[PDB]
Amino acid sequence: QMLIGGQWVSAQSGKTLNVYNPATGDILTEVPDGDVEDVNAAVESAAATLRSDTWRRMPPSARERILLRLADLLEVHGDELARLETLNNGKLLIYSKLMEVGASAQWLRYMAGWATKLTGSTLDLSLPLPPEVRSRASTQRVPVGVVAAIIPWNFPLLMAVWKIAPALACGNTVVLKPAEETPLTALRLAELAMEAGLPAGALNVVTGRGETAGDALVRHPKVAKVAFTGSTEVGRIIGSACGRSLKAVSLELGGKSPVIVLADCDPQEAAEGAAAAIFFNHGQVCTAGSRLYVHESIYEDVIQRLAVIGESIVVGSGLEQGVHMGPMVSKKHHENVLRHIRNGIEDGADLICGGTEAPCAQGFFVKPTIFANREKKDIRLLSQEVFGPVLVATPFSDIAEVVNEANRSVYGLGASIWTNDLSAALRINDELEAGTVWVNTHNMVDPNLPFGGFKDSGVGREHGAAAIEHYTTTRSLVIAY
Amino acid sequence: QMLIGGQWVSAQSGKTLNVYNPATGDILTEVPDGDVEDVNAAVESAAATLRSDTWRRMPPSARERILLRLADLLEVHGDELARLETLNNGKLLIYSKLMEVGASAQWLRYMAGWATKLTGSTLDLSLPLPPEVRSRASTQRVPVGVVAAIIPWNFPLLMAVWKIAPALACGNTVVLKPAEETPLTALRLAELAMEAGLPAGALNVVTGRGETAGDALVRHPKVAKVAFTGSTEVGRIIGSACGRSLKAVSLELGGKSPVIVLADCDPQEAAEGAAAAIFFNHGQVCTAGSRLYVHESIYEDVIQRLAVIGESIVVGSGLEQGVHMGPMVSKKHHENVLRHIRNGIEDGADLICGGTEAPCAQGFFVKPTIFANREKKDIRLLSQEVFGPVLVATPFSDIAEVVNEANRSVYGLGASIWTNDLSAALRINDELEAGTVWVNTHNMVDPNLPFGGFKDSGVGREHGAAAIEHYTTTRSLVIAY
Amino acid sequence: QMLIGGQWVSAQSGKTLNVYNPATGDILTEVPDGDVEDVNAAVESAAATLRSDTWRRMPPSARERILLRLADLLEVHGDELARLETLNNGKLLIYSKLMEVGASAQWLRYMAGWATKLTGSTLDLSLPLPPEVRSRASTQRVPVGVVAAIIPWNFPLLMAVWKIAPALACGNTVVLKPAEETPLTALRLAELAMEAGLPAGALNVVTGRGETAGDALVRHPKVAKVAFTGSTEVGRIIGSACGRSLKAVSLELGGKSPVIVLADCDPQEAAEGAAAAIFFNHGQVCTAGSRLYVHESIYEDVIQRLAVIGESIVVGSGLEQGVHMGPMVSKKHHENVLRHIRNGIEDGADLICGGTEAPCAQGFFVKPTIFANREKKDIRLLSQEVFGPVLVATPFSDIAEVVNEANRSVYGLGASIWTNDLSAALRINDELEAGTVWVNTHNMVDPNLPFGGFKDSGVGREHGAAAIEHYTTTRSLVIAY
Amino acid sequence: QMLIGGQWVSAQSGKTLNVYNPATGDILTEVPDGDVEDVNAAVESAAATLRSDTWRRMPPSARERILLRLADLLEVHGDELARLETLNNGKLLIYSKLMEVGASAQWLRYMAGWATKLTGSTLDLSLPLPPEVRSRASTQRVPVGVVAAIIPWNFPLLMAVWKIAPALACGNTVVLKPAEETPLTALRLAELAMEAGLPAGALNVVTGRGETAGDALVRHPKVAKVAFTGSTEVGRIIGSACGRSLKAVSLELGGKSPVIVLADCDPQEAAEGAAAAIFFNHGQVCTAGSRLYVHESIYEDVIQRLAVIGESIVVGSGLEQGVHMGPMVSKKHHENVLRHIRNGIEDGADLICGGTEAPCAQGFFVKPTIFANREKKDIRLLSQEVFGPVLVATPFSDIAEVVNEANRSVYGLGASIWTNDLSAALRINDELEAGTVWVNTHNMVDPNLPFGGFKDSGVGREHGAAAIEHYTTTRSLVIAY
Repeated sequence: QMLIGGQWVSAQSGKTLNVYNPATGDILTEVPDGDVEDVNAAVESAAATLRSDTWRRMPPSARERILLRLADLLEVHGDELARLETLNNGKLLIYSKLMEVGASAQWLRYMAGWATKLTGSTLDLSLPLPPEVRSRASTQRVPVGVVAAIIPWNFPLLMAVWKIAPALACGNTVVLKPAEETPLTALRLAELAMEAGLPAGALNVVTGRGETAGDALVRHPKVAKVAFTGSTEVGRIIGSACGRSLKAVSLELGGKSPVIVLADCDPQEAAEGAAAAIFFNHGQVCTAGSRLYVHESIYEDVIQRLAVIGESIVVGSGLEQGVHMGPMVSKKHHENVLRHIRNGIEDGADLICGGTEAPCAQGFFVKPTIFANREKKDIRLLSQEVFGPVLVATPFSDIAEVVNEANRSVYGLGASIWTNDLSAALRINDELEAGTVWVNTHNMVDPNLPFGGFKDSGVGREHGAAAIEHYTTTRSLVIAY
Repeated sequence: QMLIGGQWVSAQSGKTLNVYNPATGDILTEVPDGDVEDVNAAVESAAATLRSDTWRRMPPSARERILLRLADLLEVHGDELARLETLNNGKLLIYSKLMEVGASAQWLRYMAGWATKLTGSTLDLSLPLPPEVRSRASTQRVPVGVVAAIIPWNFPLLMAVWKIAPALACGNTVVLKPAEETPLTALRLAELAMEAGLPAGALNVVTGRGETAGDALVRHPKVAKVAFTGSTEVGRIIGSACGRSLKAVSLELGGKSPVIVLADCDPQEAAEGAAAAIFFNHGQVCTAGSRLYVHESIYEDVIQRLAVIGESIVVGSGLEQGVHMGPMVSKKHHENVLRHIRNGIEDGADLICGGTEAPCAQGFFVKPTIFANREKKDIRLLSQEVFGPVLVATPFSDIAEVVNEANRSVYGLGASIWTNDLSAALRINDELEAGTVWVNTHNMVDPNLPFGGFKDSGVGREHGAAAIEHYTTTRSLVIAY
Repeated sequence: QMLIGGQWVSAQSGKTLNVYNPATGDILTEVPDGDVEDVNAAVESAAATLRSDTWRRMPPSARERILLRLADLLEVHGDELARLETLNNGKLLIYSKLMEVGASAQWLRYMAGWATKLTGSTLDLSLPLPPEVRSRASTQRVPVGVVAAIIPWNFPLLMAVWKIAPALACGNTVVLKPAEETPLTALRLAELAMEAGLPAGALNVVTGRGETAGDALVRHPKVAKVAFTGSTEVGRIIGSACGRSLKAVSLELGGKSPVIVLADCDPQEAAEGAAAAIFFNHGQVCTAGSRLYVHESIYEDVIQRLAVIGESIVVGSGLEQGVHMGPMVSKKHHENVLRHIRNGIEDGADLICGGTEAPCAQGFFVKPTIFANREKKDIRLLSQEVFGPVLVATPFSDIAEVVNEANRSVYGLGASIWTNDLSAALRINDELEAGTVWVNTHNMVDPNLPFGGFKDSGVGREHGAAAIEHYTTTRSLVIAY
Repeated sequence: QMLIGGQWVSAQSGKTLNVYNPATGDILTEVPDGDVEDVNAAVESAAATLRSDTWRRMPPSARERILLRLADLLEVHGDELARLETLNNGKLLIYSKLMEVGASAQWLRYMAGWATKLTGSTLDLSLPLPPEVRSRASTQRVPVGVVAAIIPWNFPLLMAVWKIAPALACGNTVVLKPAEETPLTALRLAELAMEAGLPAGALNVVTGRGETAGDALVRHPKVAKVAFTGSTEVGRIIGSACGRSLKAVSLELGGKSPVIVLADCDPQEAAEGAAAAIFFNHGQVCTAGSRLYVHESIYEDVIQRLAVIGESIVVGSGLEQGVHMGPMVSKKHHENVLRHIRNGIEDGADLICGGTEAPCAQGFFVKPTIFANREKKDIRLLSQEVFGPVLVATPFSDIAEVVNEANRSVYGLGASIWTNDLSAALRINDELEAGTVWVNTHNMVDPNLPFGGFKDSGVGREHGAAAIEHYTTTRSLVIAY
């Protein structure tokens, strides 16, 4: 049932839709197939509550304490939420416990401490009013309003914290739509939010097929900001709509993160580096390093080792022991990931590791695949975001060459340099058109580190002290006395 | 003639268009009627130069010195730029010297100051990586790219500074389009920019009819941000376009600023207050206080005085002595302002001052007009932005009612409260949905005060420390060592 | 016992000293009478631990968690800590629960959230190295070192959490000395700190007579900062010592807060206002408003009411029901407070309420006393901090003279204006030489509000974002490549 | 003469003292030998003016414009001020023009832009007053008061700007005492300050022997902050005095900056690196890298080259062509520098370059001297700040040993690492106890980079955004409405 107004409610049509277990591939359950009737209640309920005095004028340590008490309840309820994720998403249970239950609790805490530290400024001003007059001028940080939150399916619990945590800190209320392939952990989130002391209406969860629930949410006259993450294309649709609506928009869209191994870097470290950069969360990560660039000198050395690493990954259920990777989240994405593997074989790249052969009997499983692009043929899997465990590994002679190739992308979100060369590392980072460069790591995210991309990877920044500016605004006040 | 690449250049079609003096309704001159050929060159020239190592890697006190030198040349060339404005815009010469030549120079200085003070952060990190592996994280403030700047016709020199000053501080380059009713002062601006040491291509000025030059600028794949101010409608067009383009957008659109006189406020100090709130810049100001709300008790007292004040305004040429108000900027706006005066007489409001008759023989002149909305009827001089010297003055009994009326607008840009009452003043400001409240003043703008509106008045904030956050972005860097 | 290194330890001399109960003035218990042997162990133990990798390089959400769990354990152990305070300090039990157990938990939470948000900057640089020589420059927020914390006896739990909470957030370790009249609640604090996960040595508590334990702490070569609050005189001893030592110093010394009632303010509200301003905490508060200034017009009206209010205060034990005020903390302070009452009767002021007679049979009890200084004599009780429930109430004609009188003090910590006059209120605040003005309140302290005084009331600010800058410092880093 | 109140004034005793040319040992001129009569006038004059409404309530772009117009007059009067320095200080004329006239103008500009951007905060609050009562709480950045500025003799114009520029930006007034070996450029500074529009009394310059003028300045009851730089000893004296006075103190004392050459760094770059690190400003620089540490492998290679470099430095007058180094500033410092060279020969170090013989016939000239400490003896030329062109060069085997040696100093002001190893460089910087590490450079100072040292090198930070926290403070304001 969904949550709207403190109330577990079904869809007004009494229509419904199936969620699956991606390992076996069967129905796990049902959830409500909501439409524009039920986005509306939910958005009118948050606007009710944003104006309520009990939320608007809630002292600031009380809103810090709600977010504190729920991080305390994600961790107290954390075996159950972790089995839940693994069930719905396919993800390895230990990673559900650590990176979804546990990183989620960490983001709450962090953002909960902002609730109490939200400041404007106190200003000088050369006006200049008549004499015998004086003036005092300030800005006042205030909330943005009702937040439309649309979450992607790769990290359902977390990617929902990543929006609600910072919106609630600010004094915004939210209407949250989880992906249709994964709604269960946000439903639990919402009811633990209320156990922690969050007033009815402050966090509503609407469920449904993306085509319609989504659209209704975006095009609502009482929605003040839209925080989307997903397909970079649908992000354009949201953009257009939000801009003629004059509403604030947060957009985290696609990536084709490159990873760059310089001459002096150790081959065992580089190939262990690359594997972690792209087989983490089955490659289902905006920032996954799907383009590997290794220097001419150690190129083969590196890709040899790397195929040993990927050959030895065991694919299986997320609750089984001995398993390193799990499945894709849906059967449409499984089919899309396999079509890209397949265009890659036809485009003349070298399959060193992987293919399209099903690792299991049931489920949306893909084998971890590596393509070697020796001969620098721009197959265009160098352009395609896959969002699955697929790597293309190309070589390079100069550093100027690799930099150019890294920035021959339409996306620009992340990147890695692997090196103990200060000059180079820092001067590659100088020239990369990437919004979050890592050096001798990849995929590292923190509640205090802002995140966003350049180009076609979105508009805006996500965490840290960037959150606060994007979930707050100011009003000015100038008093002549 | 227009500027593109350090070069005074005509339009490629050779086509041209007339600018006028609004006082003696005559051609003043001609300027280029540019099209999508010449937005193109200009936008490819700024992108050439933004990538320029000269500009990208210009030390930060060198970019501070260009903006300082040119505030020093706005003031050294300031009789000429002030005659220019008055000629093209209609504005009173002393106000050209003070509020266009002199406030601009002040803006430059101020923003030139933040050139040198643009910072990112240095951050903790709870990651984590293996033991014996330590990390450093930071963000780095960087420029947004090529700036599309579209300027309104009410304050041609200043409104242009308001954008170029903060974009250039940041390391952005700009392509500036002035209104078609007023291009001359931005042309002079551009050539003084180069006398001050600004490299060719850093500030291009394209001219033309808004319908086409504008559109080309907005829809250019190499334009990184769009800073528009004008009709709130056209802003919606820009919004849509910018959001499907994934580009940052600055929008300062309409208003209908209310001004509120409480019971205890002196009555002549209120009427002198209101007159300044709406006859400043012949009411041609986004924030002009076009709705007057006075308490029941002193309502008549106040509007009596106020009509004495407006009756005694002398309308004339901007270079003549004895003149208090000048003209409208164009004949289309003159005609629109007169149509609103006229709907107001038919909608049953009381003309206590002003009207539809022409004060002068030549020119786009309007008499300052006051309508009394005794009876508290929702005619339509209340929901329509006039942008001319027209006031509707309504009464009110409670403070809750006036607040409600102030926020029965589709815009929330500014507002005034007039009072010695701390509680009330501060608790009105609490409840107003206005982005910049003044108390015992109106229309006060600083370089250090952020400015923006709520609702239909735009997206984003403009000055102060809000300008750096809107003309910069960050890239993250995390080094594992 | 006292805490040093995770260890409950007695003094090396075996010497000991009595703590008492201010309400029945008998021994409550004994605690260590530590000397320079046992300041030394304790300060060598914090320096051991500050250099500890575990503590220095503790991830930043782990240090946030410790402070969060221990706010969670002040509140879980909160009836016991509240009985403890009331026992040792004399304070009313409800206030112990609310303003010592409960404000302390609030301060933890708040500062615990800064643990994770401590940032430096990332900077531009006009240098200027050779060409082809690019550089990146940052500052890095780091901890100050070992903190010597000396706490006053009026709010033992809280005043301790005022210092340890912000030092531990920062990554500083601390050596805490509580007053000798009140050590028990900081001893409990220290052991709950360890139950919450604080490593041994991070918070040591040394106990003893102020003369010697104190001095040893201040003059220790390994103490990096000194945070003192108490007698403004002893503060100058600490000053001298700290400055020849080249150590950072926090000093919160004396006050003589004035409170100002303007003509228009309501008499019942003003006198209820003043009573709360000076009978809160039995007047044992740096910021207590011990000077009352009321306008000529309503002066008598106000002081009449006020004596009704103070006459009706019931003085008694802190655990008894029906009691509004409790005792002084020690018998030396009781005797000093009574000597000032007595000086005041001889100096010719009018006792309108209270006096020198003992309300109770046992204990350090004082009656709440009001002196009417009609005639405006420099009855030099207007220059003496009492720190007890004693008020002098003087009248005034012009606002310029009240402002003069407010700033005829050697202190400048706090002040109140009572009025509903915007111009006057803001403008008085303009001219007051006070570090924290309140308007229509007094004695209001937040975790987010900085606190400090001017003149003889100290050096430095205490809370908010002022804490972080006083408990951190920066190192710069400039890399040429 | 001296400046006090806009007035060029002689000392009250009529007593006077000689200033010298350091190249040709001769009187250059005379200046006032002021005493406690004339510190007093000067400090009573700044306090007159700080309270001045003209200065206190000077709009903030007017104070920005004074500092702007005087950077513009440092550069317009810049051949003369540069001949002046060279005359009085001994410094090479081109460096007078570039690093004293020109860096000084840069510092003005930079700090002048912070005049305009000085902000407090606007805060939330968990109070919690009754219900029905709302509150608004802010801090307000204000100036510290009268500034006692004592300047060192190595960079007379600049070191003076370093203080006055940031104090005046803030709204502080200053009383400036230049060294007694160099007063002329601050006298010119002061009169150009007034040509730029600085009101009389805002910058007074008192002159005299350090023993007495200094003391009077420090111990003045109306001096609010003391900004000293010089002997670390005298800094202790100031410390003690300032702390019993309860006044803010800025102290930039001594350094023994180490410089560290790792195995992989190029020998000619390292030795060119070290020479610049210690023969810049004739070694008369707090941060001069007077300890050289080179790895075992390339140690000899490096010191060979380095002696070629120092052997080829030509010592001479600052206005002569072909000269690379000039003289010491006084004959007492010349004699002290030569005594340290001489203890170094007796302590058994290897003179590879330079010595004790006089390069010239007249003047305070020293030859650039390098001592090789093979054998790693604590000769203690490493424990003594020379402030002259003297280097000790020691070798080292592991990186842990060099780090230990770098932090076997009583001062930790600056340091250099030379390498192209990212791990090591970052890490070395991790473990150094130095307040400003450089990598592949040394001696680099910006207006935007904070500067200060650890240990015995002082208290506080100097530039950037650290200035504006040290030259401002806040007052809090909480309004209950």
